[PDB]
Amino acid sequence: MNIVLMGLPGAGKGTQAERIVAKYGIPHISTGDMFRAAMKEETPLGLEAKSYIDKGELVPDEVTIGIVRERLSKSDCERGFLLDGFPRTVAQAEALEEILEEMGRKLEYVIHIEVRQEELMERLTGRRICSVCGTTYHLVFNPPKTPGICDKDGGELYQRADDNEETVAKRLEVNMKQMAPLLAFYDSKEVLVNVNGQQDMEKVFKDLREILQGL
Ligand SMILES: Nc1ncnc2c1ncn2[C@@H]1O[C@H](COP(=O)(O)OP(=O)(O)OP(=O)(O)OP(=O)(O)OP(=O)(O)OC[C@H]2O[C@@H](n3cnc4c(N)ncnc43)[C@H](O)[C@@H]2O)[C@@H](O)[C@H]1O
Ligand SMILES: [Ca+2]
Ligand SMILES: [Mg+2]
Ligand SMILES: [Zn+2]
Repeated sequence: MNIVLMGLPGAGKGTQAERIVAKYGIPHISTGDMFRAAMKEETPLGLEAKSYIDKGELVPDEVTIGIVRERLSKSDCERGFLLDGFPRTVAQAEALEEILEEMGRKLEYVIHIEVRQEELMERLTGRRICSVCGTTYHLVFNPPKTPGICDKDGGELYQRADDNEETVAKRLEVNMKQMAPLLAFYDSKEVLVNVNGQQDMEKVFKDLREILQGL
């Protein structure tokens, strides 16, 4: 189960990754989550990534390819893996193809989760995360019982630094410009599958399960 989840910022990649990883027991490899964890602890990966992440720009290829190479080399990826938000450039895609061909693997599906830009803007600006447990909420789409507070543990919710409207707009632009060529690269291999991300979370997952259960 060698899978990539691709989509504009906000499309639900992390939401579906958690589902796939829970059901199929394959590692969750999210470059965004890896950068963010590094930035929080101020490691040298974090420091180098931070300026790009704050600006809504893509971290440079070599760095990104590096953390993915290191991650794939671990023994938990022998049965499959879920790459969430990588690749994001055609250079990353070609690098990955090379890494996997040496590992005697190929990508089985690249899943493009499609959502209109107005709802993406709303998803990102309204997302809130628990500072205690990391549970994600949304102001309108899945609100806590008490505003600003986690249902599970009473912890105070926070907003990511890049989820403000200005930086969301830049993120959408930056990622949309990369997208057509990346889609084409995978469509030419005929491994690209498009899923309508405007469905509820379980119905999106059900559409993914209809293909992934074959692996
Ligand atoms: N390969 C690469 N190369 C270069 N640089 C890289 C890189 N990868 C990362 N980076 C750098 O790292 C930065 C951070 O990347 P990253 O952290 O990966 O951010 P992103 O791709 O912009 O998207 P998000 O995590 O914000 O969105 P998501 O699609 O995971 O949606 P989520 O499920 O959270 O959902 C969003 C919200 O919507 C809600 N939602 C989800 N599904 C649904 C649904 N079905 N209906 C309604 N609401 C839903 C959720 O509850 C939540 O509130 C990048 O901007 C870049 O600088
Ligand atoms: Ca919807
Ligand atoms: Mg994410
Ligand atoms: Zn919590």
